[PDB]
Amino acid sequence: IGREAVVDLIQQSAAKQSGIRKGWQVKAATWVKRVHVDRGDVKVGRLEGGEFQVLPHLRPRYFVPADLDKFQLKPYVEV
Amino acid sequence: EQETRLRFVSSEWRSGRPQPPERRIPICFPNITLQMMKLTPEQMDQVKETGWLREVAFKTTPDVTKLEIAAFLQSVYGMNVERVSTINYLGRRRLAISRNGKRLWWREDDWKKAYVIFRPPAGQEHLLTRQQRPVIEQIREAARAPRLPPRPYPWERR
Amino acid sequence: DWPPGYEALLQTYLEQELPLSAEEASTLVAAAKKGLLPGSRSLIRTRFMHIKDLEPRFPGFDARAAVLGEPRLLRHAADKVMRAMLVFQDHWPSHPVGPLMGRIGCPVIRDPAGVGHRLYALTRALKTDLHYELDPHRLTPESEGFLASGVSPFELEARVSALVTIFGREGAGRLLDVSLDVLTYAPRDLDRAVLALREVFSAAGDRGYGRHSPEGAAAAAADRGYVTDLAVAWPGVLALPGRLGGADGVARLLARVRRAGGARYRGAVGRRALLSEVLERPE
Amino acid sequence: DVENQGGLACVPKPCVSSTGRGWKVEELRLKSWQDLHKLWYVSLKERNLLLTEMGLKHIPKDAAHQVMRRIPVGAASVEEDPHRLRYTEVQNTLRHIRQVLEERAAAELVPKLRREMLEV
Amino acid sequence: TPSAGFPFRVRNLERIWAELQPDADXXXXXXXXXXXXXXXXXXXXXXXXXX
Amino acid sequence: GNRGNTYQPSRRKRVNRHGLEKRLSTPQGREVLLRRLRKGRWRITVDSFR
RNA sequence: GGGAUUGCUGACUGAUAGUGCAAACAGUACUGUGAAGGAACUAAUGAAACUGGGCUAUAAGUGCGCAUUCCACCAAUACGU
RNA sequence: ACGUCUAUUGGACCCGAAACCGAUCGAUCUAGCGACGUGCAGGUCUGACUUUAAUCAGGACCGAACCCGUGUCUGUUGCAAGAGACUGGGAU
Ligand SMILES: [Mg+2]
Ligand SMILES: [Mg+2]
Ligand SMILES: [Mg+2]
Ligand SMILES: [Mg+2]
Ligand SMILES: [Mg+2]
Ligand SMILES: [Mg+2]
Ligand SMILES: [Mg+2]
Ligand SMILES: [Mg+2]
Ligand SMILES: [Mg+2]
Ligand SMILES: [Mg+2]
Ligand SMILES: [Mg+2]
Ligand SMILES: [Mg+2]
Repeated sequence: IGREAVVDLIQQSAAKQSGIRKGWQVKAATWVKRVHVDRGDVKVGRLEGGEFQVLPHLRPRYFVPADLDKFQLKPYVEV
Repeated sequence: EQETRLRFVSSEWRSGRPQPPERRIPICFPNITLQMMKLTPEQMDQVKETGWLREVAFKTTPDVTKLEIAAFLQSVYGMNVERVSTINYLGRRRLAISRNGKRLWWREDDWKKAYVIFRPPAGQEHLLTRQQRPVIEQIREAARAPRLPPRPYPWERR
Repeated sequence: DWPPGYEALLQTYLEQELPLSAEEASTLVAAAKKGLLPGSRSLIRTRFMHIKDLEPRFPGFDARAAVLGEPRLLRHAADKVMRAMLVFQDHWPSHPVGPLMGRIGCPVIRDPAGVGHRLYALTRALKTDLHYELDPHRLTPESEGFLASGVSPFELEARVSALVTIFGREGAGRLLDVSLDVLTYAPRDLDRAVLALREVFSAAGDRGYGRHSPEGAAAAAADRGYVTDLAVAWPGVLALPGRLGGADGVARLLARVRRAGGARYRGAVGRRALLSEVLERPE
Repeated sequence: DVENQGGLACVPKPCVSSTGRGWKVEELRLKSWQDLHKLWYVSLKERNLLLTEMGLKHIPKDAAHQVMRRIPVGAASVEEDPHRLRYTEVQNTLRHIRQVLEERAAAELVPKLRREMLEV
Repeated sequence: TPSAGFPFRVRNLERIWAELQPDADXXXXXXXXXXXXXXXXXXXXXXXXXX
Repeated sequence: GNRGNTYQPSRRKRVNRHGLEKRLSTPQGREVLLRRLRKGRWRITVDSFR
């Protein structure tokens, strides 16, 4: 009867009929061109005077290893 | 298996404005996917030697950022990225008619297309590699040119 | 965005580079590094040496006292500081900018019409009052108000007229002998705070404004005297609405619960600043 | 360096670079965090190469996209393309590396695991 | 081996952001990865002010 | 006056009337959603998507 | 009373029947603003209506797959293979 | 007791109302209200203010954009489950 319980049952019902977006989901997929849906991005800042300011600690940093060249493990193991 | 949840337009309207995180960690084990599209064969020969192009277009997932694509290319592939331009695309609709005629309709997963403009690596900048004619003569020739024909119809024979 | 442990590295780097004692160096490293100053080493050194090279060019300018008295001088370029005090000095041929750049960091940005005209209008606005000189040396770095870009000289004229209207000009002159930060308040907000103080600290009757206007007017004048004496004793009592207009009584009872009633406390609070701890407890 | 995703560069010549299999979880449990970090980066770059290479050809992946493209099950000579088989092995390797990392994160005792679940 | 990996908050070695990862818990970051987060926007302004 | 065109489309009004949140805002809307679930409808509300 | 496994259970039904659905995706397509309503479609065989032309004018065998009971190993108490 | 035929209670040989009682969904059509915003070509008359002057009023008049639908004709499984043409009414 609670609000969260109804939403959880809706999501469990939507767990079935999932995968590559068949049926009604083909039309419902076009809601992203109709109501400005925000995608799964991480926000890097905030507007103060309408000019966006990217906070430098929220800029993306990738900890790549020192050398991936002549490293002795490949993505494939011999049979 | 846990997968993509349904979202609701009223829910994103009500619980709106995602906030920036308080801390950002350097990303060990990143989950980010890029792929090129088709290149012209002369561009493919341009990549085969010296490994460079001024403009390369990529397919990504729509949860990425221009900063993330620029940082990933600079960090992993050693490139110099000047600017990124991102386009959000819908999936293609697919039709796969069944044993009884049903018109089974699919939709590909939504993708983001990035246009990445590159920069010459170090000292190699000569490979930008490009008489006159008056623009008054250009416009006057393009005004006396024959018009484009109207588009034929798919049943029409010409 | 700071690298973890950069605070110790910056404190050590300031000692290893330009001469500065560790306590004021820690003030630059910690207190004035929430913003207000760039955190980069090899950039504070360049500006500090460049501002150290401006002490001969200006007669009363000491770099160390100026950078500690107001630490936002180093977030601007040293050439801009040189031009800013030069142009402000031409708009104020009087006490030199060197003793004044260490108290006011406002003329780094809006010097030309701003600091000179506001200072001239404030000196004339207090000279047309009962003999107030208003030399600029007494100004504190919290006096960004009444000098910031956006207050008109007419607004200062209205502010001093309202200050000598809300307080009596003998009381306003005694109030302005200490802590000129009362000029920062707008006249409507200053009127609101003084009326709320007169309501809560009403010595005439109850917490309500007792003795409404022969002897009722005498009690009302005594209430105006008591609030102006508290303002002379402490300028921070004018900052009551930051807590609330109705929490002035709450802070007064937080002081009241210990021993006795109101009349003993009107004598006690006028003799010692017991309200500062109560306001800090409310914050 | 765009040659890395630009092509296999061994496929235009008629030779096969990878003739092997994908990593398994029991072998991946024996590798250290640094070795798993380097293998993860090498495997993601291999994933970008294989996705680009099967994007130049018009061949599906995942065996669920094949139903969408109306391509028959098994008897199509498309599941037998080398790039698709390598792509499935690379996805298995990345999934198994993720599974090993959460197993090691769940195998801890103090607040170090709250930091171990922040880099995975 | 689990013999190493113990809580080592001070294994920094003090390199601009190669100490950030082992402070958040790391052998060697690539120079290209640190080149991606540009460290020369303030350096050019410092050099121009010095000259 | 010709009839038949009572449906004037608007995304704001459609989501604000028959969306998830107005259904969840009231108890009887929540039993409407519950019997939509018990019937087995693939689309729970007019604004659901993924 | 209710929710899932099993039925050497059925003088129950056998695709206009039996659940609304035996099906690649049935509470689907589709209808309606909405609550809500809500189909058809198995594999062979190929009746009639209908429309053109013509005319008239030996209740058995043999193979496989299991189930029952014998046997010999059994957890040794229902059979375990 | 079985078999058959009647009878009673059940929906009780089948199909068919207008109904009544509850509690879901609907002001995206339409009626009223409320908040914010926008529009009213060209002229005509009357009253007022100021005039070295680039202002206002009238449920004013004629008349486009716009709103409505008086009369006639066409149409009547129509272009349209209420439309078209020409005349019309309002248009600060
Ligand atoms: Mg854009
Ligand atoms: Mg009309
Ligand atoms: Mg309709
Ligand atoms: Mg049936
Ligand atoms: Mg049938
Ligand atoms: Mg039936
Ligand atoms: Mg059949
Ligand atoms: Mg026949
Ligand atoms: Mg009988
Ligand atoms: Mg309603
Ligand atoms: Mg008209
Ligand atoms: Mg008329």
